[PDB]
Amino acid sequence: PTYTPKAGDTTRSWYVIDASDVVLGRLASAAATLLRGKHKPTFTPNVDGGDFVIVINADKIAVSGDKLTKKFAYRHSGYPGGLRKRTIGELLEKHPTRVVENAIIGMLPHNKLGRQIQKKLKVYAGPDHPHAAQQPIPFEIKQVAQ
Amino acid sequence: MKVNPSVKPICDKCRVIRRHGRVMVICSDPRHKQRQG
Amino acid sequence: ARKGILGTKLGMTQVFDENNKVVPVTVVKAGPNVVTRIRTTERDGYSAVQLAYGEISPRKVIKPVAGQFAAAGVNPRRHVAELRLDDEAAVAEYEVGQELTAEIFSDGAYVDVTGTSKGKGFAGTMKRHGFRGQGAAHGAQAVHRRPGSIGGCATPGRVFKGTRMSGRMGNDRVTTQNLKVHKVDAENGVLLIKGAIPGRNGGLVVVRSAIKRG
Amino acid sequence: SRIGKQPVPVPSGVDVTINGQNLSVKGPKGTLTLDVAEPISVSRAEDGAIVVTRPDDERRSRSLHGLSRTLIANLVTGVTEGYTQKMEIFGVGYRVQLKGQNLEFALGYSHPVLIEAPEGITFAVESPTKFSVSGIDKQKVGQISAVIRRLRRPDPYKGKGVRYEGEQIRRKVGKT
Amino acid sequence: AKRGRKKRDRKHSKANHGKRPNA
Amino acid sequence: RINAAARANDITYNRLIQGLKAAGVEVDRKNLAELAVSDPAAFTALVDVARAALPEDVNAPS
RNA sequence: GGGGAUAAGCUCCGUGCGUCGAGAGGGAAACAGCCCAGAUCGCCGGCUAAGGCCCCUAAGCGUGUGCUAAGUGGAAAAGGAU
RNA sequence: UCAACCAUAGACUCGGCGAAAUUGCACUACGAGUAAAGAUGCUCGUUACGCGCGGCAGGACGAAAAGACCCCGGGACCUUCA
RNA sequence: AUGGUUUGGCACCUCGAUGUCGGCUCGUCGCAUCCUGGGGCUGGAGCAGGUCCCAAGGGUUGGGCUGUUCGCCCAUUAAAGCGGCACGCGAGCUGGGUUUAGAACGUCGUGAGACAGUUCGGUCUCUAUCCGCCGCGCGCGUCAGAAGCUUGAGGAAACCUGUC
RNA sequence: ACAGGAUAACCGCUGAAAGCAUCUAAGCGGGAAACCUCUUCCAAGACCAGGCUUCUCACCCUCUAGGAGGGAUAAGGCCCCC
Repeated sequence: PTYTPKAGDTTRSWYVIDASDVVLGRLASAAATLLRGKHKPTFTPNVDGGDFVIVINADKIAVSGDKLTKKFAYRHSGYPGGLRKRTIGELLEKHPTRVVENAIIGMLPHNKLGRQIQKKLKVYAGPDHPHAAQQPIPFEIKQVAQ
Repeated sequence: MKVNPSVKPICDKCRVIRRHGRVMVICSDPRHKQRQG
Repeated sequence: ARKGILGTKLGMTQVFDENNKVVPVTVVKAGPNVVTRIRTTERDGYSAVQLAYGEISPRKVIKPVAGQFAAAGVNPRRHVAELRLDDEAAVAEYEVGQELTAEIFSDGAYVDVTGTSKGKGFAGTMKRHGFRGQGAAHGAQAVHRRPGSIGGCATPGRVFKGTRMSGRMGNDRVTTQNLKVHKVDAENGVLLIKGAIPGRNGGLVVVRSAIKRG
Repeated sequence: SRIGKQPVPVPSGVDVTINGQNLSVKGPKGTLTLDVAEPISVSRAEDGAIVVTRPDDERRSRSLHGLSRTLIANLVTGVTEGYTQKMEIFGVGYRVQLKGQNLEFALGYSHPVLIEAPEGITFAVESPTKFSVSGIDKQKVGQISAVIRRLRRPDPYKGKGVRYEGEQIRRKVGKT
Repeated sequence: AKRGRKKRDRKHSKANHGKRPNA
Repeated sequence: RINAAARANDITYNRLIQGLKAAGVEVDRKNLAELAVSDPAAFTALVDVARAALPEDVNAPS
C-alpha cells in the first residue's frame, strides 16, 4: 500500500533564504513549499514533514509597483472602528519580518497543521541568524524548466 | 481650482497636462485652473 | 530625566499660599527610597531604576526577595517598583544603594502621581460610566438604573466589544498629571501636592516629574 | 534627447570624477555629486567635456537623457560660477536684515520671520528691501527662495510681499 | 445596487459562460 | 510525491508523464510514488528515460 | 415577444430549447435552475470534459512575440483627456 | 436639571428540600460575502487556551399562543324594501 | 449616472406569529462636513462671505406647541449636521398615537353597521440554555518548582471649544 | 497637550520627454484636529506563551529498573484563623 511515515521517518533539514532583492511572493511561495514538504517525496498532507526555513535580510525584500505605499496590511481589534491599517513600508520600517511572515502564513494552510508549520519558520531582518548550530543549507529559489 | 470630470482649456493660454495621474489644466489666469475629479 | 520616587498617601488637608489663597493639598510620605537595581539596554533592553520603599521586618520577606535585596546590597523593603527613563545618560545618575528623598523635587514643580484607585466594587453603569438611568416615574417598569439598550438588532446581531456595562470599578492604576507641589518638607519627608491623589490613605503612590510640564 | 545630445563644455577650473553612473565634480565654488539614472550612458570626452547618451529610444530613456544632461550642466556651472537668485520686497514696513547667516523679515506680522539658512546656501542683503540667495545647487537655491516667496500670502491689491527680481505679479483692485 | 450588480457580473466568468441563475 | 521527486531530479511532473508515455512506460502513479519513496535510483532512471523520450523542443508543434 | 420605465430575482406567452423540479458528481470561492457530465456496485488503475496548473490547491513562478503601469486585471455611464 | 446616600425584602454566599416553560442536534465565534434574497453551522479570511460564577439583554428571525390584521374556505350571530 | 433614505412597483423568506409610530436609555457606523482644522478660485480691499477640494479626531444645547417624526417659535451657541444599523434598540422602558371590544359627533347607509374623519377611555407576559458583551475566578500550560521587578507585540481610552 | 514623522487637498524647487514650458516621468521639499509616534490604561494564553534577577537547587520506595508510578520534602504557596 501507499507509504505513510511512522514516528521517525520525518527528517528535518534547515534551509536559509537570503531575501535580498528577492520578490516577496516568490520567496513566500518557495518557503511555504519547503515548510509544507512539497519538495519531498514523503509528502503526506496530514503530516508536517516539511523542513525548517530561515529567512534573512527580510527588510531588503523587493516589492513591485506602488505596493510599498498603496498596499495595506489590515488588522482588526474586534472593537468597532478597530480596523488599523499599515502599509508595507510602514510595516517594513517598524516590524520588518512581519511582511514575510504574513505572506508565508497566508500561503500556508489555515489549519492546525498550518499553525504547527509556522513554528518551523524563522524570519530575521538582518543577514545574521542564531541558528548556525543547526547548519542551514543555503536555498536559492530556482525554477525547474520545461 | 475647479474640480470636474470635464476639464478643458478656456483660453489660448490654458495648457493641459497629466500630473500625478490627474488631468490638470494650468494657466496664468488662475481662474482657469482645473483638475479632474 | 523624569526623576521620581515612591511614597505613601497620608491624607488631604489645606494650606494657604502667599496670596492667602487656599490650596487643597495631599500629603505624600515621599520617603527614603533606596535604589536596588539599574535596568540597562545591554542587560535588560531598557533604561530604568528599581526603587524600594517601606520598612518591613526581614522575616516577612520572601527569601527570593531577600536574595535580590542582598545582591543589590541593601536591606529589604516592602514595595518595589521601576521608573522608566529615556536613556543611559538618565540612568547613570542612580547608583545602587542610593537614597532618594523628597528633596529631589522642589516647590512649584509639576508632577504626575501614579496610584491605585479606590475600589467601588461591582458598579452599575450609572456609577461606572455616567449613564443616565431612566425615569423614576411616567411608567418606568423597573429600569430606573438599568442601561437600556445594548446594541442594534439582527443587522448587528451581536453586542459590540467594548460596550459599557456593569462590573468592577476601581483598583486600577491611575496617573493624575501636572499636580503642582505646594511644598516640600524634608524634615518630615513629605510632599504637599496640590489636589487629589489616587487611592486610599496608606496607599502606595509614585510621584514622578511631569512628563509634559518638565 | 535633443537637449541630451549636446554635451557640456567643462571650463578649466574643474575636476570631474566618475565611477560608473556615479559622479563627483569639484570646482572653485565647492564640490557636487550625482548618481545618474542607470539607462543613461555617461562618458568623459576627449575634448574636456562630459558626453551623455541613451542606448534605447524608449520614452523613459529619452526623458532621462535630457534631464541628466541638464543636471550635469547645472552642476558644473554651479560648482564653477555658482547659482544666485536676487529677491526684492514691496510694501511699507516690509523689510529684511541679516542676523548672522540667518535672515529676519518683518512683513506686517506680529512677530519677525526668522529664516534659518540651510547647508550649502549663503544669504546676503544688498538693502532692507533687496536681498539675495547664493549657492551651488539650483534646486536648494530655488527651494529656499520659494520658501521665502511664499512667506506672505499674495497681495495682488497692493503688492505687499516678497518677489523675485523681475517678477510681474498679477494684480486687481478693491474699489470699496 | 451593489449586491445585484455583483451577483450578475459573476456570470461573466470563464466557468459560467455569461449565464447564471437569476443572471 | 512524483512531482517532488521529479523536481529533485530536475524535471517537472508534466514532462515526466509526457516522456513516460512517449517511452511506452505504462507504470501507474501509485508505483511511481512508491519508487520515489523507496527506490529513488529507479525513479531517476525512469526520469532519464522520460527525458530521453521527450522531444528536443517541447514547446514546438511537431 | 407583449405588459412594465423596452425596470424588476417582475409578470404573461411562444420555442422536438435547456436544466432544476425529480439529478448526484466536477467547475463557478460558497451558490436548485449557468458550464461539463446523466451516478448499477467495487478498485490505493488509466484518458479526458468544463475549468484550471506561483502558495492556499492537483497540475506550468510553461515557451515565443508584443501590450499594459492603472494592482488595470480583480465592476460602471454620458463625457473629459499632449 | 442630576443624581447621591441609608435600611429592609429579594438578588449574592453556605446548609436543606427542590420545580418550570423549552429542547432536532452540538466541543453552538466575528467580518465581508453566498444562500428561500437578514447564517453559530456554507465560502474566503480574522479572532479565539479549557471550565465555571455574577451580571446585560444585541441575536439565536428567542419562549408562549396551528397570526386576531389581510386573503381563501366554512361557521355563527345581526340587519333588511334578499 | 451614483445612492438606496422618499412615495412606489414585484410579492422572494417569514401569517403552527419577524410586535407598530414617536419618545427614553444605550450606542455604533458612513461622510454626501454643521462647527472646529487645512487649502484653491473669487465680481476676495479689510471684517465677513460665496463656491470648490481635503478632512469623520472630537463636539454638535435647553425649552413652548403637537402623540407626533418633521416643522414653526423662543433664548442660546463655535456649531445647533445629514443618513444607516428590522425607518438601530419594547425577552431594555414607555404606550401619548395607530390598531379590538364601550360611548359620542359629523357623514354614508332603510338597517345591522362603516369612515388613511374626529373625540373620551382602554392588561405591554417570560427565573437567559447558546452565541455575544461586561466583569471575576478555577484548572492546565509557557520543559524543574517558586518568587520579585518588568519589556510592550497588540489593543482600549482620550482627542471638543469659546470670550477677552 | 507640546513636539516629531509620514501624508490628503494644496503650494512648490530642480527638470526632461517635447531645443521652450511643465510640481514628475528620475529626484528633492513644505503641508491639516485625520494617520503613525507622543499622553493614560490593559497586556507574554504575545503557543515566537518573552526578558532581568533571586530562592530551592534534594530524597526514598515499587514495577524491573526501560520508561514510569507512588510517597516524603525544600523554596514557596494554599486552606483554617484576625
